[PDB]
Amino acid sequence: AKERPIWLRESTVQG
Amino acid sequence: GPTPITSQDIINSFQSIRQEMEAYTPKLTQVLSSSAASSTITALSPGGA
Amino acid sequence: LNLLVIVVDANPIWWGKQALKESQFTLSKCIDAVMVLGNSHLFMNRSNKLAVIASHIQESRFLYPGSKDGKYELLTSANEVIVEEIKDLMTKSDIKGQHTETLLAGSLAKALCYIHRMNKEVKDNQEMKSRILVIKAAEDSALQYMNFMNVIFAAQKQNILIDACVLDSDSGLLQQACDITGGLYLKVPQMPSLLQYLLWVFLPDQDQRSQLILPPPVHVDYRAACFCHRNLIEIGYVCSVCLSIFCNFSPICTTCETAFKIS
Amino acid sequence: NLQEFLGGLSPGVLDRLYGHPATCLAVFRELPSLAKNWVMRMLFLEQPLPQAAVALWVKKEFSKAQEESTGLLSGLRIWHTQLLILNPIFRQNLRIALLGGVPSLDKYAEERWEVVLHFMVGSPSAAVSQDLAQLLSQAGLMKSTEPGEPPCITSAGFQFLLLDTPAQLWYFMLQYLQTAQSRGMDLVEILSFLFQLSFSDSLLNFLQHLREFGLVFQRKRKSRRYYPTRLAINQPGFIVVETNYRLYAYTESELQIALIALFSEMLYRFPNMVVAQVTRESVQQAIASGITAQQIIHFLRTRAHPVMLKQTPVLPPTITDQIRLWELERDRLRFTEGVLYNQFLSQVDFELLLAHARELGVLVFENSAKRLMVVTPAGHSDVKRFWKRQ
Ligand SMILES: [Zn+2]
Ligand SMILES: [Zn+2]
Repeated sequence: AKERPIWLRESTVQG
Repeated sequence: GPTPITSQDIINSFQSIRQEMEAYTPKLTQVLSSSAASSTITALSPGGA
Repeated sequence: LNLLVIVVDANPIWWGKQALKESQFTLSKCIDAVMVLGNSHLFMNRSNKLAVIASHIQESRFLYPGSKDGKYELLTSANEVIVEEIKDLMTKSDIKGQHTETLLAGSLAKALCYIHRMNKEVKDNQEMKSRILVIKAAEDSALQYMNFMNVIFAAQKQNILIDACVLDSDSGLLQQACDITGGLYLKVPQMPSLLQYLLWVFLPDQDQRSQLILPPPVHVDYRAACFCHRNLIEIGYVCSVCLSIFCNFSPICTTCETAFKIS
Repeated sequence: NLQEFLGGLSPGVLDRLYGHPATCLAVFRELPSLAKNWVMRMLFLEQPLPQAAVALWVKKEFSKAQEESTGLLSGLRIWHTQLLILNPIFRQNLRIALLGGVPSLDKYAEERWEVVLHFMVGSPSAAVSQDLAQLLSQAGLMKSTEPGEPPCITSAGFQFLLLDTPAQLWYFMLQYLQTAQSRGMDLVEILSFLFQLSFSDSLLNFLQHLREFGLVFQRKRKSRRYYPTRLAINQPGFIVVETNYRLYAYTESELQIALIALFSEMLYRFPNMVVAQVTRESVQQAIASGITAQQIIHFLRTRAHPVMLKQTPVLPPTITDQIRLWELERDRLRFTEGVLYNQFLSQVDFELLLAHARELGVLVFENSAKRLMVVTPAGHSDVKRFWKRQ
């Protein structure tokens, strides 16, 4: 639990 | 283990084989022939041997 | 890569009998077919490497550790080295009437360690999938059962495939050997057309063997027999020391001399 | 890849290309997984066999590998249905190919290739060769337009520059072969030499160009015998990337510094190190010339110092993310030539024209709500002709 959010775990840039 | 199962003949075979391979590298044609080759493929077929 | 090892069973007593019989098949052609299989194998990829081993009643000697006809240089060395070496072994050989059965267990023993020697030196980056294409040509010896069984188990643990290619005879021991390690077992009945088999059955490697149709395995008769008679027995009375299959209950098994206590 | 090159060839050239010495062998290694096995099996057969057998010789699982292999070789035309026996010439040649019938060099290849790239970039000191310059100019990666002035570097030149040496070299030789036909050099003769390496007037000129690229070196005043370099047959990284757009590269060769300067601002140059910063000015400058963010990330990734190899990903996410964003901003306004329509009396005609444009592919964008669309000038004549025909 207490896992990091998706938008911080991996780059959200379209690339 | 449990696996289950004249004198001049060795001399004859030993000398005869010694004279067998004075010629070498016959691969060009002697190793295989098409007629024998074709039969082998048929044997490898489901109905074949 | 794949490191092939071809264990050719060149028994002069049996092979020479063919020369006396003047049959179509001869040892020379057998060597040529194996030579071709080795050449074709290395043909498959640069990383691939091979070897050869010959068997004789006395011992086994390795047959393998420009473009005059326009040939590939590397395979040319293989063609020359084996041809020169095989003739030397056959031409020179002592005579011992007492020992005439072909030796195979020791021949394999040299192979298994050889692969291990190669497996150590090769870089850890590339994985090596070794194989042994045993080509029997004569009946096996009863006295060799114990030694031959150990090497087969060694192969299983070491993950090497024993691809038997017996011909002219079905050695129950060898077919037992290949089954343990998962190697294929093909009994070619057309000796002249032997080579078509290898390039189709044996040549494909373990990587592609599964995704390919090959002859179904032969049923293996895992027979057991008492030491009294060597006859098939379905119930064995072994002890805790000999681990020997015996015929019927006895006060003490001869091979043990233990003080068995009745009850 | 080499498979793409051989795939696009006529049957007539293919069999001629299947020279006895090597081609029958070099094309064999290309055969990925299964075609190799099938080739050997039907190598001693003089009798063609039915097509059904081949299909059923691969188990149901992994059946796709069979179809791709057969399709791949059918293009290569190794066999013919004849109703699948192999080509007798290839069969004979292959059988002849199967029991029938150094440290200084790599440095030279490393050095010779490096100087070529130095000339490729605007390096004041570089090797001079008129044949080499024009070859690159017609290679599509350089344009001069003025013999007196040294040629500049086109957009494609930069993309080629940042590629890795194997891909860089392989593509370079690919253009050579295509241009070899244009200049009149026989393609088959030159091609066969490359295969023979991995084991006439044109040959001497062709070898001279190869010797110029650094792949081969006679070493005996241009003798008949040659000793190919490692690159003829076909390393640790040094750049250290920070999280603040700072690059510390342990580079002594001026080529590496020149490459890094293409997309970064240089700050300091130490004898065994150099400090550069990846700022908007540099990256967009590189993007303007023609580069795209993928090459830079790949170029930085491939030349990654061992220190940063431990961290996963090797390149810190922010640096990679920032580089990608900078290129995206440049192409926010996507320009596409087209012709607009106005004053559609009826939507049925507009819809019918839309279907006509879709069938011909002339349409680029359409707006049903506003009853309008855009057509490229190439399709403008077609639609205009359609409108005239009514
Ligand atoms: Zn008994
Ligand atoms: Zn006992």
